Amino acid sequence: EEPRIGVYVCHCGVNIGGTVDCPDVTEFAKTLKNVVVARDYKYMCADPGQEMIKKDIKEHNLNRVVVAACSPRLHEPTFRRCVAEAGLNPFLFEFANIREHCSWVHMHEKEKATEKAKDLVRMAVAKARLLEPLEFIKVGVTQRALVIGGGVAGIQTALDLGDMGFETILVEKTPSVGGRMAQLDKTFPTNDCSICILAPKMVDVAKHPNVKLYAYSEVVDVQGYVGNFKVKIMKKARYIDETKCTGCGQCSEVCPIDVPNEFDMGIGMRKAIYKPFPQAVPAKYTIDKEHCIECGLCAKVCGPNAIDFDQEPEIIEAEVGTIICAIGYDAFDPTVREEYGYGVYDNVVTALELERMINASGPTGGKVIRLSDGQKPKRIAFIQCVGSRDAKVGNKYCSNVCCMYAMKNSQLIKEKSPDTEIDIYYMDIRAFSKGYEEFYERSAKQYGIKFMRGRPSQVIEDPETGNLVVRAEDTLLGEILEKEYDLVVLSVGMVPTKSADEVQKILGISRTPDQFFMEAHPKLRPVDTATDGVYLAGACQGPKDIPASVAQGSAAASRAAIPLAKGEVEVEPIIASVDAEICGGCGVCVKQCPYGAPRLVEKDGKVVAEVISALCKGCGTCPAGCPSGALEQDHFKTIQLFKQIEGMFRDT
Amino acid sequence: TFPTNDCSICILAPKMVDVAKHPNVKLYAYSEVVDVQGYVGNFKVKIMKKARYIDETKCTGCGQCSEVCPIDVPNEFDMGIGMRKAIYKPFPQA
Amino acid sequence: WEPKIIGFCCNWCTYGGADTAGVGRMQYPPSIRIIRVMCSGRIEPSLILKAFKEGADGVFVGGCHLGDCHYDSGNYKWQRRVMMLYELLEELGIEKERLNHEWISASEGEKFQNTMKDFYNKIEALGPCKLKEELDK
Amino acid sequence: MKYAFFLGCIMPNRYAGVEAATRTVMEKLGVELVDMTGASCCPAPGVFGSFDQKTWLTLAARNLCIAEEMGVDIVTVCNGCYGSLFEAAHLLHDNKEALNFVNEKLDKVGKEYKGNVKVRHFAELIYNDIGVDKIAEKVERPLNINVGVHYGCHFLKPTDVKHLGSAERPVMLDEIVEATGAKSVPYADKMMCCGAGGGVRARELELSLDMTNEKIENMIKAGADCTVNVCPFCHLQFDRGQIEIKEKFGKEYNFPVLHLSQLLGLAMGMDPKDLALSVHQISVDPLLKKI
Amino acid sequence: MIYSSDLNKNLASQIIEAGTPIPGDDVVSSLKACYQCGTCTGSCPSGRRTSYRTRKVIRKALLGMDDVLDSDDIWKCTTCYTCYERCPRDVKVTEIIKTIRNLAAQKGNMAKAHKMTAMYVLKYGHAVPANKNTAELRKSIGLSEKAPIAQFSEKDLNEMNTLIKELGFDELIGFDWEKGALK
Amino acid sequence: MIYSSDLNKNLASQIIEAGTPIPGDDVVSSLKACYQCGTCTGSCPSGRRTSYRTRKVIRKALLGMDDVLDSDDIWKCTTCYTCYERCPRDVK
Ligand SMILES: Cc1cc2nc3c(=O)[nH]c(=O)nc-3n(C[C@H](O)[C@H](O)[C@H](O)COP(=O)(O)OP(=O)(O)OC[C@H]3O[C@@H](n4cnc5c(N)ncnc54)[C@H](O)[C@@H]3O)c2cc1C
Ligand code: SF4
Ligand code: SF4
Ligand code: SF4
Ligand code: SF4
Ligand code: SF4
Ligand code: SF4
Ligand code: SF4
Ligand code: SF4
Ligand code: SF4
Ligand code: SF4
Ligand code: SF4
Ligand code: FES
Ligand SMILES: [Fe+3]
Repeated sequence: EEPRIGVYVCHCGVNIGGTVDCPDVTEFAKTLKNVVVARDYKYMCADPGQEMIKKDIKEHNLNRVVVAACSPRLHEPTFRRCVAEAGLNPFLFEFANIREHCSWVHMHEKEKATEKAKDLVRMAVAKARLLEPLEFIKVGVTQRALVIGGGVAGIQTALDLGDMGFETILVEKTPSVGGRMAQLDKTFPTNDCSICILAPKMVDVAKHPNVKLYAYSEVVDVQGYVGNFKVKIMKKARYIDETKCTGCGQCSEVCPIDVPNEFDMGIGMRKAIYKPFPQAVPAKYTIDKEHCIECGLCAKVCGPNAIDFDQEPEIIEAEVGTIICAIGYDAFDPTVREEYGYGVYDNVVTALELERMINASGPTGGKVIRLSDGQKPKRIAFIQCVGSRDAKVGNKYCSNVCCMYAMKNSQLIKEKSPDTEIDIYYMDIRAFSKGYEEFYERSAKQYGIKFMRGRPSQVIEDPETGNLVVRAEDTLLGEILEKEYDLVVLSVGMVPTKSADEVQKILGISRTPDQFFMEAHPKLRPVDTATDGVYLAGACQGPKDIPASVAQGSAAASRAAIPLAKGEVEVEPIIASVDAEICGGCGVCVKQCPYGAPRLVEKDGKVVAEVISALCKGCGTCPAGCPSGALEQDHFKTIQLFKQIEGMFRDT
Repeated sequence: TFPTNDCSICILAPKMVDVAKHPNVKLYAYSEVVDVQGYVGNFKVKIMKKARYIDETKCTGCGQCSEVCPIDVPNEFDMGIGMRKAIYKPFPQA
Repeated sequence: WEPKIIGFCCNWCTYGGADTAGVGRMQYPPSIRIIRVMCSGRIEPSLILKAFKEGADGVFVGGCHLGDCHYDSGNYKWQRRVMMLYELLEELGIEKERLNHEWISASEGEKFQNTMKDFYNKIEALGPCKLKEELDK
Repeated sequence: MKYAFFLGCIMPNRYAGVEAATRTVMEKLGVELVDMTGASCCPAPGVFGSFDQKTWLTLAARNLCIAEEMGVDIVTVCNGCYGSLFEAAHLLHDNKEALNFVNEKLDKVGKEYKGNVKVRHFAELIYNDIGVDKIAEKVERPLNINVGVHYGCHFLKPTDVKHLGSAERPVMLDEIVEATGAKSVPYADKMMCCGAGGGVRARELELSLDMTNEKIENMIKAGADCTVNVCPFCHLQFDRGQIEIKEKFGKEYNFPVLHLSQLLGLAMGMDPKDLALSVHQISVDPLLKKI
Repeated sequence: MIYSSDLNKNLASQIIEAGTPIPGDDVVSSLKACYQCGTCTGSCPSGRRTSYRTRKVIRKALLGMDDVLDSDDIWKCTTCYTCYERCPRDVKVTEIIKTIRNLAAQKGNMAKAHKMTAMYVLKYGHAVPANKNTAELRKSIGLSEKAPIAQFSEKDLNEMNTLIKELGFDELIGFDWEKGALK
Repeated sequence: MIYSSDLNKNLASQIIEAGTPIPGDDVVSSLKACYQCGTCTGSCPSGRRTSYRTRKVIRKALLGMDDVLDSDDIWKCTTCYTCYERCPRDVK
């Protein structure tokens, strides 16, 4: 049948129309072969736009639709549903990106943007002509979810999913769940005890009938696609019998190797054999082989003889339908900001270190003290925006929680020591949510915490006393201050967790300019990722506080429960297949597929290749590498791409 | 809408479209909940389907009527900065 | 005269990078026209050679960072293909510089903007590739 | 190593002992210093750049062209000249509009900069290409004294183009002076400006002297026997500025001032007469007694 | 009391064009990124002994206060680049100050001492030229009596004079070639 | 250059005690609620013909700049109560 194309040019208000002469693109579109209808409209995704496309498909008997608008990554599915509702196969629809790829990047070159939009429409029309109707692959959904990361976000997702009756697996890297919230002393704006409100949830998750918690474990491989993921979990060896482990802690005294306690941010000192924190769930010990010397002194003291160095990590194979990534974040390392002297001056600390110092169960026994002499500081300075809103360190974003935790900890220090003078050096106080501005008002009126508007230039240590001097301009007075302090606290920003690189490669997700994981759309889909069946929850998606993280955990559980509840999802048939009449079995394609989909086989007495459709993810590498042309990826066939290339220069 | 500077319609309209034709969602526009009795899992609710004075199943939404109506009413959607008619559609993408 | 540049960008990290430049209103020259593929692994010598045949002054290819391919190793194949292609183009009298391949994450809108700016300037300086005119004789 | 030795103004026409000291010290390290005939003021980057940026770059490029015509790179012992010629070279390589403007001016004198000149500072050249180990191997007279090391501002900054490491906590000069048997004493606001730069010495003298005085006080409190610099401008400010500080503030210190080449010269057994310490406004004799 | 009539909306744009193409449009346009944090003022060695506040110069530039070109404060910066190195918004402060000084020079706000320094480079090719004492010193040290510099090379001095005239730097400083002095 | 040694840390507390019980602890402790918005200075009729800036008085009080007590500026306020009526933080 002959192509009958409908070209729709969107103005997107003035986002496109303001730069691209949309009516002119529409007139040009009509001059192309097979383009029987062409219209321009203010909002193509809106109800009148979709109804326009639909009505035209029926009235003008179109078999190809071209939408010249935003990015397919945003609305390709929207328009596929719109055309499918009118009876047109969704793979006979072609998107032409003239907004993100044209109007938004060529704002001061309108005539050239208009010319570029015409070529992109022509390139789309060129591919559209040779597109073919494909059947969306209906696949089943394994009734099981996987949550990676055991913090407040991941815990919330697994609790909601388990409460809905869905089998859920929760994988936690460290020996205990709880995340950074377990390291905090109290939480703003209520000043609630962090662990005192988090432990009940850690307990609920550990004994939930629908949640399988795998602590001290890591996801090492994820294969498959939405509804059919095959996941490999490595249950790391603690080198201590899990069942015979009482969790008393008497084998650590003998250990001669001291390791800096990660939980205490490097202030505290733990042993090779240890426990992360007192309220840890599950309550069990672990041997760190990265620092263990295998002297066996701990084994001589250990009664049960739970210690076993011949313990081997177990690889667990599990099948899940959806995956929620909630690996959280790490605190920025301020050593780079050399003028603040972190790592040089003893009394300059990060706010996360301060949290561990304030926390009752911390290394200093809940006592805020100077690391140089052990004395309690009488004067303290908080420096805001450390590692945030700073191009020199590559973090041009706001870490969201630093203004609030700085004011919070200042209140906690005042409650414990009212005579302590506290000054906060800031640019903007961001107390933007419920009770936050009130919390800010309170810090000053009730606790007498002082605020200086001015980002400090440098910190200088007095080598005689260990005291620090903060150099900064009081911008509200137009004068330079040089105030002395007993302790300087750096309000460090949030950065992606160290393992984020590994987790990205395993799930196949992307990152935003801030290096955190990328959501499908900031407003249309805040917890979904462009990768179907993979969602996000918490700080790994971007800097945010506890409630925002808990809300995302719940949101991710809802989004992740949709495929599980439906029990069936539709996946793209943009897969590779071998033309047996052309394949002479050269074997080049076999090793190119990382999923082993193409395989050599005997057919009609000779050897040919055959793609196992289910294992093909649709990359297009093997057809590109096929020297006979027998292999072709549906929707990205060489001929289709060839016509698309011709389209940039001429009509074909 | 910030920070992407997308049109509000970009994100909202497809969602309005989907919700109106969702097989598991019953949309009651121009309606208000007037009474709720009971408790969790057993609520009895009363919804008042306000009179539009137009037959929704028959209505096309063309707006030939809007051109003919002679009375002007301040448009609430436009915050009193717009003038609508007695017979109306809040906004074009409604 | 304005250079005619064709682009090939994978749908995952790279497409995202180019989109992010747009979200951020990162202006760049309007010479390029991007063709979308699912992976850079889909890109092979014939698509690039076909573009020059059609009259391309420059050809751009963008894929995920090595190790970050949505399909695990598609870009590693393309990397071996492009290196031979650079030399094949010199053998055919096409300046090596008329071909440009880069690795761009969805988080690198600024890199994409600058890569487009730099590539446009490169091709503009070289002038038009006279292959189509030579063939049309 | 062969380098066109840019001289500047102050070293060849005032503190000539620094020139003599450099020539032998660099010859001992194996560096062939060739004459950059007809070279003018860099020109002073802070002073001239403030008057007219176009004039600063055009005249700097004119000097860069002298070494380019010679087919060699430049070496300098002045931070002022280093900064001016280095920043000029970088700007001409990175900005084509600026290069086009400058070459349109240089065409009037029959010149054209092609971007092949690299500008080097002798202290970083010693550190990255020769090696600090070579300094100690040539030490004839170990200088066991305390030194108030003054890095200056135009030596390591701007870091985005210099790429000589940290400007906040550098070790480069400290390791070079310590190789002579000396001790770089840590002092307050070590990386602070001497106060002479950006035309401040000439237009706002008392303000410049106030900063120099703070630096001298800090060095003396740290137990320094002298101050070592890598900049004739800093050298003049520290040396001549002390006479001015005495005449304007009434503060006397008689704190010896040395340029690194003079310090390395003493270390390599040079005659103090050849280092021209006699022209120094502040007597270096107290330091000469300590070594 | 600052009224709209006392302000110049174009000051930032005028500073940006004076900075084009040297040090560059992108370099000087960085002043628009300033969020008045104060890091530049706190890092200023000159600011610790004067009324000079680096942040206010940039503020005045953005607000439209043309008096910033007539101020003695912009001339108190030594170009130490500390502010340039520490600005979290990538403002090329030091370069913006130098550019503002170019506009100040064009308005007639240039010091006599500076004009004299500039006159020496124009007259002798050097800001600090050689003296009778220089020759005698260099001789006794073992160096060539006259350094191989523009001061003793007419070719090079004339090359500079041609560029200076072409750049209009002579008119900027107010130099008279026949009298051989500043007007 | 303002150093810690030039500041009187207890000045705010000292202003509050001087105001207890008249005009009242709650009244004068309101200075601690100030977020330096400038509404007081913008509303000041005296500030329109002098160097007097109402917001700076409160800032100096919170920072601890004793010189505010020696200033002629605090004596330029007519007690018009406009700032008192417009302060969004209820500072009296
Ligand atoms: C100093 C400071 C003070 C703060 N104060 C407050 C406050 O007072 N109130 C407030 O609301 N918010 C506060 N916040 C923000 C708060 O810490 C976060 O909202 C919270 O930690 C987010 O929880 P999360 O689960 O998203 O990430 P996380 O808490 O970091 O949890 C992530 C979890 O996943 C695990 N994990 C990491 N990588 C992997 C992997 N590859 N595989 C498996 N598991 C992995 C981690 O070990 C961790 O247990 C503060 C932040 C800081 C830095
Ligand atoms: S290993 Fe043994 S001694 Fe150590 S905590 Fe466990 S049960 Fe107790
Ligand atoms: S064997 Fe390892 S864990 Fe046990 S005491 Fe020795 S170092 Fe510590
Ligand atoms: S939340 Fe506050 S301290 Fe943190 S980055 Fe933002 S402004 Fe800075
Ligand atoms: S690469 Fe092509 S010809 Fe070779 S075996 Fe595979 S499908 Fe057949
Ligand atoms: S197109 Fe080929 S290489 Fe790619 S996933 Fe499919 S079978 Fe594998
Ligand atoms: S989202 Fe896309 S289709 Fe909708 S109005 Fe914006 S550009 Fe148009
Ligand atoms: S829009 Fe107006 S005229 Fe048209 S069908 Fe509805 S009520 Fe009738
Ligand atoms: S340091 Fe930068 S952003 Fe901050 S006030 Fe100075 S120029 Fe502006
Ligand atoms: S460059 Fe100028 S304004 Fe900036 S810190 Fe140095 S002297 Fe101050
Ligand atoms: S109006 Fe109120 S909050 Fe604002 S500066 Fe004045 S006293 Fe402070
Ligand atoms: S009460 Fe005083 S400070 Fe307040 S506005 Fe009136 S004169 Fe100004
Ligand atoms: S998906 Fe981006 S290169 Fe393979
Ligand atoms: Fe409790």
